[PDB]
Formats: sequence, structure tokens, C-alpha cells
Amino acid sequence: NNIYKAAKDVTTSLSKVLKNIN
Amino acid sequence: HMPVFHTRTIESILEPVAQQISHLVIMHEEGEVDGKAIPDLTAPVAAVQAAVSNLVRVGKETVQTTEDQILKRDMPPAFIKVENACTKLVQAAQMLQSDPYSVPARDYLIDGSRGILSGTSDLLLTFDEAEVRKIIRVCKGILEYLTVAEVVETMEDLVTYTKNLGPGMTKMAKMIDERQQELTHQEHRVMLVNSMNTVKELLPVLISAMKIFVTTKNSKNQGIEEALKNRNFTVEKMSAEINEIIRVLQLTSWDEDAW
Repeated sequence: NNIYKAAKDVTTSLSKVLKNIN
Repeated sequence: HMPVFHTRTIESILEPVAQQISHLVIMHEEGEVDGKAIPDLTAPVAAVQAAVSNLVRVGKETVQTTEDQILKRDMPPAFIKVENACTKLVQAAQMLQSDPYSVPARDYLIDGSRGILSGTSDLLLTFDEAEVRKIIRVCKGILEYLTVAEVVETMEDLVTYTKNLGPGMTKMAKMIDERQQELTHQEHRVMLVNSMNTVKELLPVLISAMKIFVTTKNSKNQGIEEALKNRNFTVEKMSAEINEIIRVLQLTSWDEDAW
């Protein structure tokens, strides 16, 4: 529910961070 | 590497970054990726820091709301893990801010990213386990009520029994169907589907058997032994399938203190 929403936010914002290393 | 994703939901969340990290871990022991200057992440990192706080918040709320004791004891530790690994990421940022070639700052990024990823997975897993634990109870409940089936001797009772079991049999069926649909291990999904179906197919069969029984009861027409056998066998086979489901469910959603 709301727990899965926040989790994605974490992974989403962290994806656009690591992406800037490849 | 190669986590234990149990449901599609979690995986769709962790899989992406789980890869972006795995494809990077390989770029160390055998490559040691180091060179390209990293632009200030004062912004991007902020994006995560904020989401991490939000996550932690929801979790703290989930604890207050929840009733599961394992969750109230397993989640709190996870909060720190995600919060700790995040302070690391935030720091590694300012480090690269002053020096984009800082190798040590590069390490803070990896360890912190894996920490946040691991801290998250633990949070989702805990939550999932509690959810599953809710199903097992429902299942254990149906199991119990099947026991009362052998006490029904009058149509009045049979009506009562049906009105109580039916709804229950539906909730479990709903929970089971909504469960297998998330499972990732096609192996466990087959057992669940077949079991649930078999159980759904036996319900009507159970009732009929009981009905035939209560009919033979108040009736000169003898022949009631074989009736009890069919009724009893149904319960037994039904119970078997439900115990099968419970087990498959406890394979991963089990803790020392499962009360």
C-alpha cells in the first residue's frame, strides 16, 4: 500500500543517482 | 547478489537499483571504476534523503497501527539501517562536491547505496511476512471450523454452519488468489492454486454430504454409516489441502515467536 509507494520513491531517486556513474 | 524476491511488487521495486548496483560491484574487484568526475549530487542525494525520511515515517506509523508483534520488533532495526546508510550517501556527496576524483568518497556511495537497498528490502520483507501471517490465521480458522462439521445433525445447524463457513471459505480463497498472483516462484504458486481449487471444489461436496447425513438421521430409512464416512473423508482431504497451503506459506513468513 503506502509502504510500497515510499519504497519506490527511495529506489527511484537512488536510480537517477547511480545512473550518473555509467 | 541475486536477492530472494518473494513477490512481484517488492522485486519491481528493488530489481532496478539491485541491478544498477550489481553491475557496479563487478566494476570493482575486476576493474576498480575510478576516473570520471562526479558532479555535485547535493540535489539528487536530497531526493533520496527526503524519500528515506518519508519511508521511515510510514514505517513508524505502520508499527503503531500493526498488531503483529514480530513487525513491531523487526521493523525498527530496519529504520536505522536505511537511515544510517543514507547519512553515508549524503556525506559521500559533499566529499565529491569538493573533490570529484575522491576514491574514498566513491566507496561511501557504494556501501551507502547497498545499505539503503538492503535496509529497504528488510522493511518490505517484514511487512510481507506480517501480511502472510494474517492469511495463515484465516487458514487456521477455516481448519478449525471444519472440525465443527461433525457436530451438525440437524438442518437448522447445517444452515448455520453453511452461513459461517461460506463467507470464511471466500475470504481465504480471496487471500490465496491474491497471494499466488504475487508469488515469483512458479513452484509455490502451483501448489497454492491446486490446493485452493481442490478446497473450493470440496466445499459444496462437504455440504451435500452433511445434508445427506442430517436427512438420514431423522428418517426410518437406515444407511447412515457411509454418510459419515463421505463427510469425514471430505473434511480430511479438505483439511489436508489447507495444511498444505499453510505450510507453503510459512516457508518464508515464519519467525521464532509466531504468536
